[PDB]
Amino acid sequence: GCKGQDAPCSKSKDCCGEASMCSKGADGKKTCMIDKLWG
Repeated sequence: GCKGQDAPCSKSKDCCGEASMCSKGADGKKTCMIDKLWG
């Protein structure tokens, strides 16, 4: 399927949404950064 927001992923394709993108986190780890208009 596809992860959500702040979810740990490896590829942007993993992040769900219209044009979501997988990026880093804060403690080195990685997380998603969807653009859900709602939440």
